[PDB]
Amino acid sequence: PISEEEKEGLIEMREEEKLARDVYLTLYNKWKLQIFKNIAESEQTHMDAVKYLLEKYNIPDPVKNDSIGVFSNPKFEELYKKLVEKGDKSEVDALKVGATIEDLDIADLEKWINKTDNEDIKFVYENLMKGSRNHMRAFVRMLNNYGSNYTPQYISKEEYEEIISSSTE
Amino acid sequence: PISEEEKEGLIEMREEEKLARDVYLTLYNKWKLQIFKNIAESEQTHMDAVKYLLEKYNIPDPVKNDSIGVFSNPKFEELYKKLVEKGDKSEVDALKVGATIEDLDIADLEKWINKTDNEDIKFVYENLMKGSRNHMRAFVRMLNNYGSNYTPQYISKEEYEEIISSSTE
Ligand SMILES: [Mg+2]
Ligand SMILES: [Mg+2]
Repeated sequence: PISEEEKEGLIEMREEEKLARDVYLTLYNKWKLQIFKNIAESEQTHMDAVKYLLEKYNIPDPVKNDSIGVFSNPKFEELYKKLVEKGDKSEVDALKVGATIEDLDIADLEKWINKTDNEDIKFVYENLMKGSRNHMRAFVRMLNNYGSNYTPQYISKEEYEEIISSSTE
Repeated sequence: PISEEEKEGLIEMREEEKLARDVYLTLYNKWKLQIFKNIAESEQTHMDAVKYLLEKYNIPDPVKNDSIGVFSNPKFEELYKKLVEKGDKSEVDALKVGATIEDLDIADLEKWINKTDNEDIKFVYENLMKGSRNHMRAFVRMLNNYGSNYTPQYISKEEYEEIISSSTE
């Protein structure tokens, strides 16, 4: 059976995946780079994966309003506002914001994975983590096309270099 | 030819119609009352009408990002945040917010109509105004179904009572 603390992590990840979908839809609509629309769709899949686990355990869904930008945990509301404002400044800053959210996602997924032995909760967290590694590689390669790069913020420098120096999984 | 001041009014109305669409899509997604989805669609039509005039005169569109909640004029950003928070409290408060935005829209359309002799700009402002009267009647009748009513904020009491005491146009 699921612990109260394990429930808290699914409730955070539910909205954390929604932060990524909503910022990437918002930055698609500003810059019309296909990467944001494609990765947004992947984040909608990740949101649906967390929702399936919330419904499995009948945990109340923190997403009471699917609209872009709406969050129950104000951590994610603050991140949405900060990151859409930064991403609005240029294509390069929007792509950096892409990488930033995946970086956060990987760091937070490692924290929650280390708090659980439930193999079903772990399959999903590991899958989401692999997705965020792939997405990070895609945002960083597109940053390189614009003559830029990315400095990790939440994961370690060692882990970031392991991700970017390896191929899409 | 269009004046600088007439251009300013189309630029404000472009986003004012977007405020109504975006708040009503946000409140649809919270409460799932069909009125919000139906009227949102009408507001998308009103946004497109203003856009046609902006493109006729090659005026830069203040909507650089169609995403819900994004605005160039921070008047509309502040109104969006205030009104989605109020509308989140109950169905009655969401329906009051419906009426509030139409009320504002009618008051602002009267201000801009009185600033112009361009008959093309006026056909559109009058049509939009008629739409907002109709929408107001619909939100107030739905408020009545919930045992509530609406107090006008921007238009006069006399004008509000003329609108609600008459039939859909
Ligand atoms: Mg994700
Ligand atoms: Mg309208």
